[PDB]
Amino acid sequence: ESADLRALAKHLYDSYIKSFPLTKAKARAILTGKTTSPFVIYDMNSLMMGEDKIKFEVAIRIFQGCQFRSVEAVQEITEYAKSIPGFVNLDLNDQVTLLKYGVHEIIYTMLASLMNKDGVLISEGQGFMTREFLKSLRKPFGDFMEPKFEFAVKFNALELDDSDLAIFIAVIILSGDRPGLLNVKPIEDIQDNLLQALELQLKLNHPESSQLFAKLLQKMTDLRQIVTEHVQLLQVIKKTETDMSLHPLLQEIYKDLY
Amino acid sequence: SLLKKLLLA
Ligand SMILES: CN(CCOc1ccc(C[C@H](Nc2ccccc2C(=O)c2ccccc2)C(=O)O)cc1)c1ccccn1
Repeated sequence: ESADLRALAKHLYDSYIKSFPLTKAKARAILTGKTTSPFVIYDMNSLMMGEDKIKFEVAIRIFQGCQFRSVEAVQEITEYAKSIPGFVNLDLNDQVTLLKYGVHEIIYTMLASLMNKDGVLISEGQGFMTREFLKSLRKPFGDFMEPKFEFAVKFNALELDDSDLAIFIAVIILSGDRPGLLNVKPIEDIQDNLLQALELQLKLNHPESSQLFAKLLQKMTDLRQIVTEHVQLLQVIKKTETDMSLHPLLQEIYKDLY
Repeated sequence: SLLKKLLLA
């Protein structure tokens, strides 16, 4: 059982590397300056000038940029989801439900890997947008990113690694608590095995953090609250600025979500 | 469904 759970941990990490181009290992090296620098975006001038580096009013340009990144993040997570053993053999309707509720919780989890207390890396590390600039936007645009920074500062203090995060994000989407699940028992059988590999991984990689498993599970509900606040803030955009419209992929995610 | 197309790819 022990050698099988460690093979599942090694299986998820290799699939993790192949699914996400900007890993946490690379991101922290860019933030600390311990490598061989991203264009800093701190105002409208640096944004209107750094638009040639962004993979894609001032607030609307940040809105459109996030939507473009979000569409790409969903596709990378979906690719990782298809590599979780047993996930692809589940019924296709439950695969959609599992990804419909788990994508944003994983996006915010991996959004912490690229964050420090000052800002967030954008465009696979080529840019750096500051928290002070994201908080000074016109409302309600200025209150979208601050809850993510507050969570990332607390979440990064756990000092998880890419091998730890690979199992943890797998635990997130394999949650049998999602509404609309047709066959719950096989999904919980996969998660319970994913939790065992996660528990074993945190004991091997972090022999100092005694209750890291317990602390990690407690942040797993903070992600559901961020999603709720993000949804209720997106509905204000739909009502206030009647000019904005969500991407068809993001529209299907939030369509009848919770 | 756009999600189904990404799962069936
Ligand atoms: C901040 N940053 C890193 C990526 O941050 C993300 C922060 C959040 C998300 C999730 C994603 N968000 C949006 C989707 C569509 C439109 C706007 C948003 C915003 O979240 C938003 C709203 C108002 C103001 C600013 C953002 C989702 O809900 O699917 C995805 C990515 C940027 C910013 C600009 C361009 C690229 N990188």
